[PDB]
Amino acid sequence: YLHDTIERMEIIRNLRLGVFDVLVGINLLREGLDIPEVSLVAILDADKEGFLRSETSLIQTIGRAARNVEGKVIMYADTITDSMRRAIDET
DNA sequence: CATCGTACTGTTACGGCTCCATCGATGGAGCCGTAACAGCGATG
Repeated sequence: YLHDTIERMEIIRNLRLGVFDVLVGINLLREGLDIPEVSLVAILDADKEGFLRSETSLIQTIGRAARNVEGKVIMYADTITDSMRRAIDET
């Protein structure tokens, strides 16, 4: 779980070393937070409107899972929006 | 939450400078007391 960059690099190193298997963050847009071993990312309450749920933010979060050869992105939402439709079409 | 702005203020260690408190003895000479040394006449 992530609550500055000083702790960010330590958390990234711990995740790479296998000390932690999963990571949870309130704002998943900090620079350098991507990892090459991540193969699955989930979006929770994506249907709720918010800045972090915009089309550009969704594309940015989806692009983090492209590092893995078999990386995939899953979504947990019962509703769709125009921004979601555009993001899925582009992907 | 990251980014930006024409050499910043106040309080402590450490080395160098300066002022202030606090702290009988030995040899020479004179004197006294004691020990030591020198220094008529009559007869056979």
